[PDB]
Amino acid sequence: SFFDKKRS
Amino acid sequence: APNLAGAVEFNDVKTLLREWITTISDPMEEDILQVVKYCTDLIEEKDLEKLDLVIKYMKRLMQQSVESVWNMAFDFILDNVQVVLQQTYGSTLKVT
Amino acid sequence: TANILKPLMSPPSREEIMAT
Amino acid sequence: LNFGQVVADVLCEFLEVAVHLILYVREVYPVGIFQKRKKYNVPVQMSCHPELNQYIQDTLHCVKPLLEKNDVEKVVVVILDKEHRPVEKFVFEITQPPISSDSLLSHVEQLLAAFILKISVCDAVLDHNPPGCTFTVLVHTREAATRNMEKIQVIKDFPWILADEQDVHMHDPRLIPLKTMTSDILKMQLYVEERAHK
Repeated sequence: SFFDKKRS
Repeated sequence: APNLAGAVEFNDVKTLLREWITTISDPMEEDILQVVKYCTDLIEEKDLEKLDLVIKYMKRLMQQSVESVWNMAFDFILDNVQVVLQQTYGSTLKVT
Repeated sequence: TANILKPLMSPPSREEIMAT
Repeated sequence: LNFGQVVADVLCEFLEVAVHLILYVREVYPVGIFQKRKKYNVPVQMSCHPELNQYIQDTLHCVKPLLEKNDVEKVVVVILDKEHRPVEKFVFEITQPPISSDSLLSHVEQLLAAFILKISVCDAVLDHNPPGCTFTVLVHTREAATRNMEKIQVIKDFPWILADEQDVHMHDPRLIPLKTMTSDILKMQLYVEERAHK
């Protein structure tokens, strides 16, 4: 999910 | 020390939320909860400015969105924010 | 992590006990 | 699968006793506040301090509806040291079995007393804790779900939050099983993780 896969 | 998804600086939060509420129209609760975690950390870290901004940004974007989903997301996010405020500062965020 | 919850309130410490 | 309401009352009643007992056996609070009593046909300690009992009662009042739906993986009684680092953990791991086994309700006091007896003597096997330890309860849920927070948030005066890394991480843990039991509808396991130098 979104915040996990958001590290950019 | 309060990060959203690594996002610590305010605007990094603010973009990251915008992209999130803008791309997605059925958000995973996993994500919703981390926002709730993010906000209660802002209360615990003593950053009521940021939290008041954050609450509002996503009040606007969330209640603007055509998905009812996002509209209930916000209500959940704020409810948990307020019972924690109510016990930490003895107050509830004023949301006009 | 995302699926662990705990109360906000810390329990009465040892001191706040001594006297009741 | 889904636990019942009455199972969930049973479990919470059980955990209340247990949390009380752990608190005594590990000396989190001094013995002056405990009074012998009898549950599950065996002796136990229960605090008399009202603030203490409310905290615990409140904690479990809230966990209950999540047990109702079998939405809890672990209830955990974490004992923190004087610098708020975890020294010890008592984990109740709850599971559904998929028939020939014992009837949980028919045999409640037999089955749970076992847990109770082990906690009573468990100090034999752990190391002695530092002084000025406090405690906390942590609930692991099966899913990272919003409904869990909707349902646990039943006391305006007693909010819950999501815990973090700080609250949970223990350095170099050691595992001391105490009890496992299986039944009609519920498998529960109690075990201790203690910190390697404490």
